[PDB]
Amino acid sequence: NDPGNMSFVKETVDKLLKGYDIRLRPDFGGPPVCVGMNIDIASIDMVSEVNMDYTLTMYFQQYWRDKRLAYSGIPLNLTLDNRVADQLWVPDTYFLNDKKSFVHGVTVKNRMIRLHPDGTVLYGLRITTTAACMMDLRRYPLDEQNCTLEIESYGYTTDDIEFYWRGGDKAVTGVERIELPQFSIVEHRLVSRNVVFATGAYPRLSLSFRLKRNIGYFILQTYMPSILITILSWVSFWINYDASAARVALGITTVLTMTTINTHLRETLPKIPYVKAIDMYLMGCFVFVFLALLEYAFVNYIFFSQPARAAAIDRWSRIVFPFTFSLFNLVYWLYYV
Amino acid sequence: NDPGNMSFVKETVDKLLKGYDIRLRPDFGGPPVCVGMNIDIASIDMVSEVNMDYTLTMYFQQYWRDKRLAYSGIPLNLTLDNRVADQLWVPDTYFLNDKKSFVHGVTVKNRMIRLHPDGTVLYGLRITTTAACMMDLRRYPLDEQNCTLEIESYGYTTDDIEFYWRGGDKAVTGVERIELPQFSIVEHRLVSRNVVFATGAYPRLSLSFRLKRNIGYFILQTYMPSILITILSWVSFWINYDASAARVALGITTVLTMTTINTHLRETLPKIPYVKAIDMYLMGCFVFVFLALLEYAFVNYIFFSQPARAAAIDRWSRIVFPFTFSLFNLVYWLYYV
Amino acid sequence: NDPGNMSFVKETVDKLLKGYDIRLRPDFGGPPVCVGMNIDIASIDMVSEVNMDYTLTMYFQQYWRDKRLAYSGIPLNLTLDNRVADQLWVPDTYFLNDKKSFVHGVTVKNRMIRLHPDGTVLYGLRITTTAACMMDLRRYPLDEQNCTLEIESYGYTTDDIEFYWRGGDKAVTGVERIELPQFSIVEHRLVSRNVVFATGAYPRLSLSFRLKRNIGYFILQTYMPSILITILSWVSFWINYDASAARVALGITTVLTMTTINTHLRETLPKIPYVKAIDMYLMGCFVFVFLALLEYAFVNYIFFSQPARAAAIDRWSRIVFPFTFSLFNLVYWLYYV
Amino acid sequence: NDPGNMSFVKETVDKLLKGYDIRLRPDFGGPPVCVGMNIDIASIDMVSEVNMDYTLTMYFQQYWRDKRLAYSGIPLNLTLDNRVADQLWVPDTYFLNDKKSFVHGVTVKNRMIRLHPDGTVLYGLRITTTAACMMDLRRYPLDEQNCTLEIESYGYTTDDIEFYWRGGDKAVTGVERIELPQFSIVEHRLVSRNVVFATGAYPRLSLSFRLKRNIGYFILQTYMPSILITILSWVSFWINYDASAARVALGITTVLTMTTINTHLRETLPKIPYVKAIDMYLMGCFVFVFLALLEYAFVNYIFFSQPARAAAIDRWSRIVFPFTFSLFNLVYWLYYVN
Amino acid sequence: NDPGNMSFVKETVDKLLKGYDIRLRPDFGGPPVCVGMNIDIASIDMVSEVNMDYTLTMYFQQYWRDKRLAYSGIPLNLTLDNRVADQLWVPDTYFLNDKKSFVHGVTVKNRMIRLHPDGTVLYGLRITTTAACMMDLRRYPLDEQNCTLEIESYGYTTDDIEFYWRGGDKAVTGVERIELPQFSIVEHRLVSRNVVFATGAYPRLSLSFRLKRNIGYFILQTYMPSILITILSWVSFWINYDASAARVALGITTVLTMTTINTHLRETLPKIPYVKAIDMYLMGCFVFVFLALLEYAFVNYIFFSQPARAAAIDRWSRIVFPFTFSLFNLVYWLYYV
Ligand SMILES: *[C@@H]1O[C@H](CO)[C@@H](O[C@@H]2O[C@H](CO)[C@@H](O[C@@H]3O[C@H](CO[C@H]4O[C@H](CO)[C@@H](O)[C@H](O)[C@@H]4O)[C@@H](O)[C@H](O[C@H]4O[C@H](CO)[C@@H](O)[C@H](O)[C@@H]4O)[C@@H]3O)[C@H](O)[C@H]2NC(C)=O)[C@H](O)[C@H]1NC(C)=O
Ligand SMILES: *[C@@H]1O[C@H](CO)[C@@H](O[C@@H]2O[C@H](CO)[C@@H](O[C@@H]3O[C@H](CO[C@H]4O[C@H](CO)[C@@H](O)[C@H](O)[C@@H]4O)[C@@H](O)[C@H](O[C@H]4O[C@H](CO)[C@@H](O)[C@H](O)[C@@H]4O)[C@@H]3O)[C@H](O)[C@H]2NC(C)=O)[C@H](O)[C@H]1NC(C)=O
Ligand SMILES: *[C@@H]1O[C@H](CO)[C@@H](O[C@@H]2O[C@H](CO)[C@@H](O[C@@H]3O[C@H](CO[C@H]4O[C@H](CO)[C@@H](O)[C@H](O)[C@@H]4O)[C@@H](O)[C@H](O[C@H]4O[C@H](CO)[C@@H](O)[C@H](O)[C@@H]4O)[C@@H]3O)[C@H](O)[C@H]2NC(C)=O)[C@H](O)[C@H]1NC(C)=O
Ligand SMILES: *[C@@H]1O[C@H](CO)[C@@H](O[C@@H]2O[C@H](CO)[C@@H](O[C@@H]3O[C@H](CO[C@H]4O[C@H](CO)[C@@H](O)[C@H](O)[C@@H]4O)[C@@H](O)[C@H](O[C@H]4O[C@H](CO)[C@@H](O)[C@H](O)[C@@H]4O)[C@@H]3O)[C@H](O)[C@H]2NC(C)=O)[C@H](O)[C@H]1NC(C)=O
Ligand SMILES: *[C@@H]1O[C@H](CO)[C@@H](O[C@@H]2O[C@H](CO)[C@@H](O[C@@H]3O[C@H](CO[C@H]4O[C@H](CO)[C@@H](O)[C@H](O)[C@@H]4O)[C@@H](O)[C@H](O[C@H]4O[C@H](CO)[C@@H](O)[C@H](O)[C@@H]4O)[C@@H]3O)[C@H](O)[C@H]2NC(C)=O)[C@H](O)[C@H]1NC(C)=O
Ligand SMILES: *[C@@H]1O[C@H](CO)[C@@H](O)[C@H](O)[C@H]1NC(C)=O
Ligand SMILES: *[C@@H]1O[C@H](CO)[C@@H](O)[C@H](O)[C@H]1NC(C)=O
Ligand SMILES: *[C@@H]1O[C@H](CO)[C@@H](O)[C@H](O)[C@H]1NC(C)=O
Ligand SMILES: NCCc1c[nH]cn1
Repeated sequence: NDPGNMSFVKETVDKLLKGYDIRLRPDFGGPPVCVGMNIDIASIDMVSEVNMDYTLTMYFQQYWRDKRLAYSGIPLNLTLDNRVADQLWVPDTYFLNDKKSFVHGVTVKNRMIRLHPDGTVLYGLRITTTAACMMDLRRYPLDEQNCTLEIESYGYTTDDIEFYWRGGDKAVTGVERIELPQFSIVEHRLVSRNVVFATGAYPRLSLSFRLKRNIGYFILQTYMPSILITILSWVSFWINYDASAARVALGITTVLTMTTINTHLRETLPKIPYVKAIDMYLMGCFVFVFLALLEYAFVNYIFFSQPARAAAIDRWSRIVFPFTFSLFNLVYWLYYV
Repeated sequence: NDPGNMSFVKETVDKLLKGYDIRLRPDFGGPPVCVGMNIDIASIDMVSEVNMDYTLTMYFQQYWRDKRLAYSGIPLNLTLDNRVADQLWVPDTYFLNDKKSFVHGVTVKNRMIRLHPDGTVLYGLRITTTAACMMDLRRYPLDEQNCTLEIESYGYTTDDIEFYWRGGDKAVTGVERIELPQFSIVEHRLVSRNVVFATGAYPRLSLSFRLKRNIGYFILQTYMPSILITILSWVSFWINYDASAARVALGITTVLTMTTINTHLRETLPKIPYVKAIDMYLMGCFVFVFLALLEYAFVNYIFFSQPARAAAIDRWSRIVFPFTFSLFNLVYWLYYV
Repeated sequence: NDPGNMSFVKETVDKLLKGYDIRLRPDFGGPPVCVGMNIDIASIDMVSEVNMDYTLTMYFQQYWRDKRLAYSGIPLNLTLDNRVADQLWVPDTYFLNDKKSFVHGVTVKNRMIRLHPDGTVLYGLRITTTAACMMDLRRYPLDEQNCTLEIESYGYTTDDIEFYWRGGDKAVTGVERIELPQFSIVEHRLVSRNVVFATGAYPRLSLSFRLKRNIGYFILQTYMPSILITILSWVSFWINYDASAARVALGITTVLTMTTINTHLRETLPKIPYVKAIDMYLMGCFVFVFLALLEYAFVNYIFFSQPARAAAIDRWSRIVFPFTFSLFNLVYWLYYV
Repeated sequence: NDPGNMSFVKETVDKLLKGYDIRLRPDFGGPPVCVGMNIDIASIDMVSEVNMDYTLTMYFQQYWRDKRLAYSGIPLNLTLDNRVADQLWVPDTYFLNDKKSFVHGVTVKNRMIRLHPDGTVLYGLRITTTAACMMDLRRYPLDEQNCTLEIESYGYTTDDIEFYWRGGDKAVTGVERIELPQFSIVEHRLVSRNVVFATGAYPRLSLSFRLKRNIGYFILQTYMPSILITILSWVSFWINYDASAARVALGITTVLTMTTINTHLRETLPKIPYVKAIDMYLMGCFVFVFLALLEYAFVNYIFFSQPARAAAIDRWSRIVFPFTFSLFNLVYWLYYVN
Repeated sequence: NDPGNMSFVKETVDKLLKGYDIRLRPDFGGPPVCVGMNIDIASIDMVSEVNMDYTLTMYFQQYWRDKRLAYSGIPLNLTLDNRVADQLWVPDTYFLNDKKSFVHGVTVKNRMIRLHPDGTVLYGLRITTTAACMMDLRRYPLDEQNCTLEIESYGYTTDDIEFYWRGGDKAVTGVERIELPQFSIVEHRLVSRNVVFATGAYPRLSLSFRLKRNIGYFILQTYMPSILITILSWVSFWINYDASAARVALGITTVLTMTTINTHLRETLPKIPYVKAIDMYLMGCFVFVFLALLEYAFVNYIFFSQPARAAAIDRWSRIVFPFTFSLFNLVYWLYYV
């Protein structure tokens, strides 16, 4: 009668667990059990471009109804100890694209079981998962990624279980509080659907983030040095061929600086082995400075033979190099932006 | 009845544990159980800006009152084996902002259970937690950080549990004994409050450390070599332009060495979106040495056509550049201090 | 009586598990039990030549028949909770060449047990296995690797268990969706056989992939700088010996640059006991630039004595060096392709 | 009565464990139980100054007495399976300053339980632990570190348990067999004491090692190249100002080599706020070579008008610079070595 | 009562485990129980000089006799489930020199229990271990290490347990199939003896391998570039002395390149007190490329005094330096053989 009688509550719980078979899902052999899901994103730790995965920490909550656990005489929600979850049936929900996930267990396992008078069960966990995400890095470092978290029942088909987001589009909270330095979250989407494998149908939930990479750091750290080196190489064009030490020194310095910058950036860039926009841009700048040095060498060679042709070639190079470089850069930016 | 009669003590313990339902909190269905907490910090192992987290080892102790475990006739504090914690109810206290924490287990699980005659239980653990601490590296390496550890009940709301520091501001000890190689703990604070989530009000305790970095390592590591390289670049001014090869070689060598040093230091430093103060200083030094190189090239360009103007430019620069660098350093050390 | 009667299903399951011995294989002492295996490869996480291993995430399903588990009266397939797998006999199937393999356990253990009216048992796991694939890196980065996953029975010989691929060549799915940055899957094969060891004959199932390495990344990042530096070294032949000092620098620069590139590529692959194709190409480029510098030094040695021979040597080199390098590139790209 | 009656031995053991309570220490409520501890060190895997900790593998053995486990009629010592250790009370011994530790469990858990007729229990555990050792590197690489392993009971106070080294100073063996490539173990000390916390008094056993670093590697790695380069830098003084190219080359090469040595030193190093001995030495060498180059530049600036001034400066420097550098080296070695 | 009757075999197995005490070794209080051992080495994953340890995967089989498990009427070798190993007595065999080892547990724990009519028990495991191996790196990389694996009884003395190699020198197989990229296994040895500790005599088995390293990788990696840089230093001798800029640039570049190579090589191995062969050779190469610069400076010092003597000593240097360097290489490669 009185809710304060802990012996009465113990009797009720023992009656609920009396003859309770954890091997059988609720409504076994009947209608599928509907499971609602909530995700409270604590934070996103890292977004690894090298491994193409991201670490996500979240409060994952599942909401279902098992009439076997329905009780009476206690007008309260029984917030039981987490250990009782080992004595109850819980959905075999897993993440399709995770690689290494775990449940935090300090001080105790971060697990919560709440029972309601109508038999409703709420089961909460705190989970850190490293979810894989295939990244299209052709547009790097101006790409926009779409990283997904897929949630699926491992063993129960759609005839036995039906996932759905609990709360419409509000099923996932805390996205706006995510503090990602390198990336910025633009839009998150919730999808509920079914899939069909050789063993039958399966429910599926999907949480998708669209990450827009910040561009200021890359512009201020990778493109401007190469542009400055190209302009410095062009500086040697406007020095007379009477003395060769100045122009040779300028060309050598430009080549060495460009090579060292390329190597240094490659040592602080993702090691994914395929072509990127930044690599093409740097290689184009390298080709431009190499062509400038070639033209200076040819002019120096022919100066002792044909001064008039040397002057004409120098003037035409002064005409061609800047406009050609600007055309190349503008078409590159239009192609990528 | 005597303590020497270990059979009597065993019978008392067995009677305490008989009919003890671990799935219900003390005073279940009634007022919340007040839980006091003590933290005895052993050491802060590391504070990493790459992962933006700090590793902390501590003794975490929880004091609470459980009338079910009250015993009479034995006026002694019963220090039981840690395994008895598997037969007792314990709070589901967890850390809000950790990433990978564990309880040490050599030679046994570092766990302590102490019962008291009035029915009060003390439960102690030794926990090494890697708590995530978002850092504002804007003023690096002259930054001041504030790293917090949050303690919260996972399942039970404020109606079922309440937290408080046991000892006021003296609850957390061992802070002054912490030996951080690269930081100094200016202050620590203790906060007790209640937060609100969709499932209700939850108790919350906060332990905050304000850290200040030590500048000596970076002063003797990055700043002084850069200043020395800048002075070496200046040295070329005091060489006559008749032997231009020596000055050109010195300028090229200084530029290449400064670039290599800056690239290596950048490789050592982590990756953040904005620009660190150390990066700004290195950029300024490289700008100064590059401008010195370009100024010498400009002078040597018209060295013979207008020798008087070249000599005047060199004599002006020999005073202008040190004054400009001193002004830049004054602005730098005034803005960040 | 009713198919949806949970009590009836519980009684049937209890009778199935009552008197069931988990220490004895089905039809113990009789004909061997046949196990049919399906593999659904979700993704290949990474392939590493440093450790010579590949990470594989898959759904591994085993099919067998245990007449002790046959039940009647329920015309449905029982999808039991994964925790029932501990109460049944499961094959001792392991992977012969795995290093660190584990079964995912979030939120629950990624395990599925399905019983059928005729005693048929389907047992599915989600396994992330780091399989050791010995690699031949002689042709690297133009290599074509053959990586296999071996499946064997540990304790039971061919007299107690037999393996076959359920579904023939369609047993292993998901290969078409595998996305590898550095590799492209060419073909996958399934092999079933028996292997003889000192303890008897054991079943063996081999799943082999042939992987082909993409070459665009290495062409853009490694070969192009080498070719450009070699051409820059050639440039010196078009400069008269009157700038003998400056020419030195140019030649020096190339070698210096080459050395830097070599360092950039030094920490890329482990210590193979032979010569990789990329290392051979870099050695060839270094030899070419070194020989160009030696030729210039020889020219400078006799420049004062026999200038006509010096000019003749320069003219000969202008044709020999590009021709020899083109011949070397032709033979290299014919040998490795 | 027959020892070979394995059924009789099983019955005796079951009777010993019948009604046995693992939640109560031996002689609960009476005198504190005395635990004698032995340690057999197998190897110190590594000592890292980056994390300031050392990895240690040992054979931590404990010795106590529990009259509840006293058996009669069998004049033998019962070496039981390790699993029976889960059925007996064991001290809550832990290491005060360990970060990661574990008990090896291949092929079985490396755990040993031996029972004696009087009720005495011997409990062996093969343990690998990474113990944190705070290091003062202000004298690196001449430093002599002191790394301690602490052992303490967790829950029981001194009123419930007491710790003592079994065998006196010979409790810990195998220290001489440790061969650290970098350090050398000068001495090991054993301390038994009691500490006080807000929860009462606790026993404490300290095993301390004094590690003396070997300077042989560093001298032939860092000090010698810097000394050689600084001595080489004096050659620029002997060569007259007329051959300016060679002097410029010597100055540039000395500066570049010193800078590269400094960068390599900073490559293999942890982060500390103070100044280490080798760091100060490299800073001094760099200052000396930089001053030599600056002096040469000044001479080249003024030699165009006063060749006698340049000659006098060179002659004075050829004595001042070596004398100053030797004085700096001598004072450095006096300040650090002794 | 045929062997195919699973009920009879279950009864026999239950009878064997009826009253079996896992806390007592076979023949307790009597003669020691012999335990033969077999090792089937699958692979040696790595041999790292950084940590002075090597990884090893092997099938470890222990073969002994337990008369309490003797059964009759079933003329078959009972291959039981792996979990039955938790209900038997197994030796406490451990590895003396291992650092961290484990038994693979996918899909089940790799563990085989086989019983024979005469009570003989065969117990097999698949173990991956990290065995410590102190390496004498004085002659790196021309060294020849001897790495051992020690097998011992943790608790039982020679009075209770006597180890031996089952099958003599054939007790270890799979040695000839070991694939080490950097090492070649010259020989392996098996030793059986007894070792006296404070608690008495313990049986001991030793499995030793002698590994010889391969030199081609280091010949192509470091020695060849060092020799090339030494010849590059030699280049400056075959040049007219008046070309100060060329020789200065050559000397500076050679010194910088040699120092860069040495620095990029120093990080391979930890701070071993002794000096490796590589270190001695690199120091010698640096000495030669430094004496080249010193000789050039010495010539430039007496350039004004006796230019004829300058040319003569330049020719003598041309004669000497290659000969002295050849002598150095000859003695170096003769000592390390
Ligand atoms: C990152 O990339 C993933 C794909 O890899 C994107 O995921 C897709 O998201 C879109 C929505 O943005 C999904 O489209 C929607 O799918 C719903 C489910 O479809 C299933 O169920 C229906 C029946 O209910 C079947 O007919 C169908 O075949 C599927 O089995 C639909 O209900 C939605 O319909 C809505 O739009 C259509 C028009 O497109 C209207 O006609 C409808 O009336 C309705 O308004 C819709 O089609 C898509 O399914 C997702 N695919 C996958 C594989 O997940 C992420 O969106 C992307 N990230 C971001 C931020 O966009
Ligand atoms: C690192 O950064 C964190 C924040 O990110 C700082 O933490 C904050 O610390 C301050 C105190 O320094 C906290 O402010 C205090 O909050 C208490 C709790 O407030 C709740 O409860 C009260 C009722 O008890 C409600 O009224 C209130 O709405 C909340 O629900 C207050 O009790 C404290 O009151 C004190 O100040 C007020 C005036 O402001 C006085 O009137 C009071 O008498 C009393 O003195 C106080 O307001 C703050 O909540 C913390 N924030 C977080 C997020 O934890 C760390 O301090 C910082 N590190 C360092 C070293 O400073
Ligand atoms: C990577 O490299 C591995 C080797 O290291 C390759 O694996 C081998 O692949 C070949 C096929 O290319 C396999 O050869 C096949 O073996 C089958 C099994 O033979 C066993 O059983 C039969 C009885 O059934 C015995 O007689 C025999 O001795 C063996 O004990 C055969 O059935 C195959 O023959 C079939 O096809 C041929 C035509 O190709 C027909 O003529 C036959 O009638 C029959 O239908 C065949 O001989 C070999 O066993 C594999 N070895 C291992 C260790 O796996 C991988 O293929 C390679 N990777 C890739 C992608 O190719
Ligand atoms: C690394 O650094 C640590 C310290 O940080 C060193 O450890 C110290 O070692 C010394 C011994 O070399 C210890 O000194 C001895 O302590 C004993 C225990 O003290 C307790 O008991 C006494 C009463 O007996 C109490 O008064 C005290 O408060 C403690 O409760 C003492 O019994 C010893 O006494 C001896 O010396 C005194 C004079 O000092 C004589 O009067 C006595 O008769 C007797 O001869 C002694 O004092 C010291 O306690 C240790 N400190 C710590 C913190 O453990 C390591 O030795 C060092 N590493 C190396 C390799 O040296
Ligand atoms: C890597 O390095 C290890 C050592 O660290 C080498 O291992 C040694 O191997 C040799 C054999 O090659 C071992 O020598 C043998 O020791 C056995 C055990 O000796 C104990 O028992 C005997 C009595 O039986 C006592 O007298 C002795 O004191 C020990 O208590 C002996 O039984 C062997 O005797 C055999 O050879 C002798 C001749 O040498 C004959 O007279 C005998 O009849 C018999 O045939 C033998 O002496 C040595 O013990 C091993 N070392 C250790 C520490 O145990 C590895 O060999 C090496 N790797 C390689 C590839 O060589
Ligand atoms: C509380 O429950 C106990 C056990 O069922 C019962 O004996 C007792 O009477 C109950 N209290 C009241 C007030 O009924
Ligand atoms: C062993 O002890 C049991 C129990 O006392 C007894 O029944 C049996 O006869 C004894 N056997 C021998 C051989 O001593
Ligand atoms: C098989 O074993 C059962 C159980 O012991 C027994 O009843 C039956 O008779 C046996 N079968 C035969 C053919 O003996
Ligand atoms: N931290 C209490 C559990 C929770 C928070 N948000 C949602 N559920």
